[PDB]
Amino acid sequence: MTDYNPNYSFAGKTSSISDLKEVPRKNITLIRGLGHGAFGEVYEGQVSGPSPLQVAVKTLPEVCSEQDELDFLMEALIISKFNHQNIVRCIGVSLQSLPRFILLELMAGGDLKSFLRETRPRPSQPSSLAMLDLLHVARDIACGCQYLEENHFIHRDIAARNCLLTCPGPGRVAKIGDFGMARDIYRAGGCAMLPVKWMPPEAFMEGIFTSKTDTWSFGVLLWEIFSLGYMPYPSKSNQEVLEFVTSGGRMDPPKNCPGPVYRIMTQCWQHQPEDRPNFAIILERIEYCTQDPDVINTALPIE
Ligand SMILES: Cc1cc(-c2cc(NC(=O)c3ccc(CN4CCN(C)CC4)cc3)[nH]n2)ccc1N
Repeated sequence: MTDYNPNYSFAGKTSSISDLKEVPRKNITLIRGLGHGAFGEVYEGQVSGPSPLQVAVKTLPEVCSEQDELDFLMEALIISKFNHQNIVRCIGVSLQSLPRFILLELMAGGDLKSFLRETRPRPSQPSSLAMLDLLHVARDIACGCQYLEENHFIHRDIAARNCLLTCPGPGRVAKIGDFGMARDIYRAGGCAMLPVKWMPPEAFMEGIFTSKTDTWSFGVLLWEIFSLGYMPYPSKSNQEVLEFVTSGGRMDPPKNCPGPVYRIMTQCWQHQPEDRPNFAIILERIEYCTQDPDVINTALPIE
């Protein structure tokens, strides 16, 4: 990490490893493993100087290559330089002890896909979620995407699995947490691991990426949200989706999805990038849906 010592640039400023805030290892205590390993080897932790700071701790297995090490460092740099409420904060790092740690804002609600799946309405918990909850999650992530767009950062992998919630209950805030794809790109894995079902046509055809490619992905995220955590294009394979979407195919509305919300999805999925909304427009249309009583009084389906 010191032998290659990569620099990272965001918003015109250049940073290096030496700019990360090193937290002494003795101040860090691991409490428990977290989640099913979506975001990697992640633990709930405590940082103290009492009233200790609660954190997520991402670890780097010591049995990783020197390039995994570099990926890890770059991931830390990227997330440390963001400054927005809908992007997970980086508390600091602990790189001078092994295994290496990145310290992250603790998102007690877990990842958005799992949350949607586990908090689906069911006969026992009839009103676990409401349409307004979903629109608020959508707004939250759109707000983070707008921040990235304004700072000319293309995320390349906007998807529910890469978003997290602060807490499970009312008052939850959704945030973008994973930046691995953008990391891999900034440092450039294989064809079968690409997020095909979240990618626009010109991503395949020409490999051209812009903020309008995040707009497309956000449309798919909206479908994930309002379907309550379903896999996009259910029962289609990656190559089937690639051929479907290229030929103009689009997903049907999620069950009970209000028309005004589905129309945001279809606008996000315009074949021509220039016909897709930027995230300021997406935010406007989400807000409009939020104001519409017929939208927010639509009942979600029961599982
Ligand atoms: C690498 C990385 C990790 C994180 C991160 C992860 C967490 N949190 C959890 O992984 C978690 C999982 C599962 C639960 C448990 N469930 C139980 C019931 N659920 C309905 C909700 C939460 C809680 C937290 N906070 N921050 C953020 C950014 C980055 N780059």
